[PDB]
Amino acid sequence: KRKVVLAEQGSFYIGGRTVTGPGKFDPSKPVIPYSNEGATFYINQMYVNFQAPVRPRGLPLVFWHGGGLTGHIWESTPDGRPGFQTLFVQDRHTVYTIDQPGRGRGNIPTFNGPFGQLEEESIVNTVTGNSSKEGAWVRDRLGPAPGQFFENSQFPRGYEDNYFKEMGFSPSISSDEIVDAVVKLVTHIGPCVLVTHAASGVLGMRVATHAKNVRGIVAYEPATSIFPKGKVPEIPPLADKKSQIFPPFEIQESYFKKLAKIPIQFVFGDNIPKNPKSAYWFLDWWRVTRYAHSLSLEAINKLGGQASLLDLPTAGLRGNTAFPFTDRNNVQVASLLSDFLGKHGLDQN
Amino acid sequence: KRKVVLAEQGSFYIGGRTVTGPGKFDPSKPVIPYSNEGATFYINQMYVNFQAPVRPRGLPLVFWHGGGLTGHIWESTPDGRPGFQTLFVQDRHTVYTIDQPGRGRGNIPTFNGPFGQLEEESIVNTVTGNSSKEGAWVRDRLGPAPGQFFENSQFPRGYEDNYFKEMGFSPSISSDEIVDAVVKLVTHIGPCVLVTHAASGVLGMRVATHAKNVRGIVAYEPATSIFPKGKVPEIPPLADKKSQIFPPFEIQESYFKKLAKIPIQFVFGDNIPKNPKSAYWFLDWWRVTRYAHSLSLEAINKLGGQASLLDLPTAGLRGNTAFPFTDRNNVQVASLLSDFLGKHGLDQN
Ligand SMILES: COC(=O)c1ccccc1CS(=O)(=O)NC(=O)Nc1nc(OC)cc(OC)n1
Ligand SMILES: COC(=O)c1ccccc1CS(=O)(=O)NC(=O)Nc1nc(OC)cc(OC)n1
Repeated sequence: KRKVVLAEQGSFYIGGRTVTGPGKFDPSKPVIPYSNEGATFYINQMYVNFQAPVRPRGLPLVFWHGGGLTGHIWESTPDGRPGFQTLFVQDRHTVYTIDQPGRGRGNIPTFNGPFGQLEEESIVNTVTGNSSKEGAWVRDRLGPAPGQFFENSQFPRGYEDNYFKEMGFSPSISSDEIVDAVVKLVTHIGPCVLVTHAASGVLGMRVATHAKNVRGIVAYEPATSIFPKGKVPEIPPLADKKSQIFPPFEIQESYFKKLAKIPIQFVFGDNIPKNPKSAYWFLDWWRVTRYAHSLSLEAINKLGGQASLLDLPTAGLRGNTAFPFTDRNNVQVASLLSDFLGKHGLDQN
Repeated sequence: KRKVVLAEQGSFYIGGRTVTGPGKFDPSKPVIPYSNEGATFYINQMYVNFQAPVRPRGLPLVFWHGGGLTGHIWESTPDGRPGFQTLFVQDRHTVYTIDQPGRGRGNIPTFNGPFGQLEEESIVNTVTGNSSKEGAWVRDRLGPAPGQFFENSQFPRGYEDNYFKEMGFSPSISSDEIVDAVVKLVTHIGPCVLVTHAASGVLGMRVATHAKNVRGIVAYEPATSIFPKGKVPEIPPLADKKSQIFPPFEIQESYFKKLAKIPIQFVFGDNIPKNPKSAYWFLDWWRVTRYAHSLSLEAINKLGGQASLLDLPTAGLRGNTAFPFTDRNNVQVASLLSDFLGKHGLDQN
């Protein structure tokens, strides 16, 4: 179950740009304390890990963590069971896992001065935002309130601390530059499949419209829907009659139609309510967000696409959280990903 | 050369604490934008990756990156050659690599507000520091000035972008909390060997004084010297007759004497001058820092220890930078680490 045979493995940095401070660098002057004087800084580069099996079969997979996460979530579950990285190397795919710009081993662009500030220029905001444990508990649908689990939950109970410890803030790097890094990676890899999650869902869709090497997308519980510009459907507010879901991302129709040329699957876990739930904001948020994604997939299909929505309970998997790939049944979730890859020949050479 | 067979691999979080915001969390209220209200935040936890060979022998190795770095530097070289992780799994050791608190996949403690501030409390400083490409070039002795290489250089020339992209800032987490996280990892692992680098040199020495499971230390180009409290020898200023090296860390002699109970090796690369070099600040800095370390090792040996200094040129390896384990001859550098492990019985069951 745990053994892994790698023809090769490693990591590298890709993407990003440079910014420079004022003045010149004099090697005779004290280098420490570090100074912006004469400085070149590499910023917004992304970290990439790869593991290649012996005799790979089919396209490499690029696993793209959700918001505030890192490639760790594809390596192991919080209770230490194998993650999708191991599972799909065993399934004979070369596997890439990334830490996007601003997360984990990706760059956090800060310098000598207030966070994110290079002299008078603000590269990212000094004021940060970050979810609490409580916010993440309900966002991920462990249960309706912090410390409470749904009866059917597939969460690895007892490993809560390990789970929340993987989560953190993201600096205000432009989403354009995050997409740019992954487009450059896709150019480097060749034909591949993007496997996204939550906040990276919309980013992966954007990458596909810029990179024909993306031959398929599987998105686990994507957080932001995408529509052709000017063509966002009517989407209701939340049950509290004042909140809304994340504003849908709009792209030019000519780019949106590129999503119709590849197989795309959105995967949702359990315990998303069918009816308005004003008492549980993030449960109600998921209800309307999943609805919006269903309309997004229909728009892709009306343009000739191959887009589908997989509710895991309809496949007989009950209780999954918003991280199905680290839940107790993640081997069965991986089986369904293998099925999708096989259906579209993405597991053949 | 690149093939690797793993009995198991994965990653996990360990260490850290929690801090809390005021008030109570209400799941019916909008969870986004994120708020400190009723918040629990997990801070200062550390990321740990492991790869175990089939039929391990000897003690697991814990590779601990230098300042502003991550476990990446043990995975691959900037030009994509295998790092010590792969080399020592092939050498049949279980290999742990860490991203320490504040670096990479370790936690960066920040919240909703100015960087590092939780309401009125400063958890880490809002003002950051970070080396430039230019400062790192001379710090790591690629050459005497940015753009220049020493004649004998083992640096992977042409891969400067990859190399400097792996580097970044560290928030002002207390070193005590970084040491604490690794003490907990060492407690979890059992008897093990610490392999440190630059900034983690002094931190690994401290870990060993709190953790009898550390059975050996190899430190690559450590940045801060350590002495018993009140017994810091006279150390000269730098050639500019105004700068000093890093203030030596002082610990109680009852803890310092624990360093005499295990084999300890400091490894230095090439192009550290023998004579004062006022034109090249960081070259002179290394001259005096290496001298201070030589006095540190002597103090350990005067307490009955087995502490040695290995200059790679004396072993016939020329041109190494301050990252010998990612230089072009890093296989030969690894051979010398294997020799150390073998001599001291750390490669035996
Ligand atoms: C696993 O975590 C996620 O990636 C996730 C999952 C479910 C719902 C939302 C998210 C992303 S987040 O919770 O981190 N959102 C966030 O920080 N604020 C925020 N607010 C917006 O409203 C205008 C728009 C926006 O676009 C990404 N992000
Ligand atoms: C690979 O990089 C390193 O770890 C390294 C290598 C050689 C020299 C120094 C370092 C650490 S650092 O350069 O990042 N130092 C730093 O930010 N300032 C700073 N100043 C101090 O005394 C004034 C004390 C102090 O050690 C805790 N660090």
